[PDB]
Amino acid sequence: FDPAEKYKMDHRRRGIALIFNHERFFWHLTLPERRGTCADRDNLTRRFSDLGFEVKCFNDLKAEELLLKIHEVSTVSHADADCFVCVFLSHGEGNHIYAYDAKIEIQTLTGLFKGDKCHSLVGKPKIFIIQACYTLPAGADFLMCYSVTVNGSWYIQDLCEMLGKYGSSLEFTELLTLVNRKVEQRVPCFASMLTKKLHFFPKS
Amino acid sequence: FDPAEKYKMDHRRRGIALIFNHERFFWHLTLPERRGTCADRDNLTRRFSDLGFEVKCFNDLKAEELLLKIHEVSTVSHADADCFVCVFLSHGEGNHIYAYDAKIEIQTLTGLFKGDKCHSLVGKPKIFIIQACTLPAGADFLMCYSVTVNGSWYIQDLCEMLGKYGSSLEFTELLTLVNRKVEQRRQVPCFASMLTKKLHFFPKS
Repeated sequence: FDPAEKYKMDHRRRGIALIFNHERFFWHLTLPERRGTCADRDNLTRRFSDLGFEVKCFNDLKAEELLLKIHEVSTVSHADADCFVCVFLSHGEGNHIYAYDAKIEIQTLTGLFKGDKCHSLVGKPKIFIIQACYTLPAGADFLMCYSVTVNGSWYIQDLCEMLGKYGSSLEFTELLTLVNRKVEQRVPCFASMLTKKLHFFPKS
Repeated sequence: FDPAEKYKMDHRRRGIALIFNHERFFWHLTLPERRGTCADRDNLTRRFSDLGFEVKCFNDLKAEELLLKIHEVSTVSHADADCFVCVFLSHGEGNHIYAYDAKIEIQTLTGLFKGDKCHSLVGKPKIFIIQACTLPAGADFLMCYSVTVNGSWYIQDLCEMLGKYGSSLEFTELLTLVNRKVEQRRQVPCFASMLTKKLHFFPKS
């Protein structure tokens, strides 16, 4: 029973990094524009591509479209993939994220990737990064990263900076730990249901 | 800016490990007895002593006594201590823990150790382990959630890991093993970290 066991990260593909980016909102929600979220979006796009991810961004989806998209991604095959990354950059009321027109419960989004529902991701890391102005990991191998101006937000800037230097070498949670320190110096948080060490060594 | 930076762990003392152990409850709460929580309590007592902690156990405190105790511990000096550990073994409705007679919000308990309120713990790890049938209060907080007569799976497996690897491994990687151990049983626990540095318990001088 090896205390230095790492997740298997030598599949054909790294996997998908889903980015839902929300800048403006339906007028009757009365939510302020999120200035520099697009900078965050692009920054995350660079960093994650560099780590081998197929990055798919969507901007300002309405609830229906977002659920369609995420449900779709939950149902393609991840059998030849290492892991899955999903990012939300929007407003958040409670355990909800905002789409363009309405709230969605985070649990209903994350639950799409639990084992009973997404077989090809079983025993692989499922990483959610949630940057929102609450929800425990959906199950085994889930990692939730919470953040708790025109050039981006502190959390995404510092996460991306760390991904840039250390992403290819460090264990991912120790890298988040650095992000905690970085941000604090200028507090964010991760919650882990991971079962092994996670690294993003460059692929063959 | 060193990515391998560890917390300073060479103070005079390791620190206190507070254990609030709850087995029976006031009748009108209608909460079932927690069988084998005493086993858990004793198991945690061994492991934490072995790691250099001054362990103080309290059994079935009523809300007033619990608050008094924890507020007291939050107000002694930790200046010559490495860190602080506090364990709750009780029932939990929401972000509440149960004392003997009532609920208490976990935030009001953790909040006592935030920097603005407990100066001698600033920049030191504050670890809460909650085993109950809330996000970290601030920097350097680590929350461990478990989410029969010989103990619970979570405490057994956490204690077994503390015993083998506690003196050696980085504490979060140790918790990760506990996630794997508990998962193997034929539930999935969790930790949430606001730690800023690597945490080790290496035997003290």
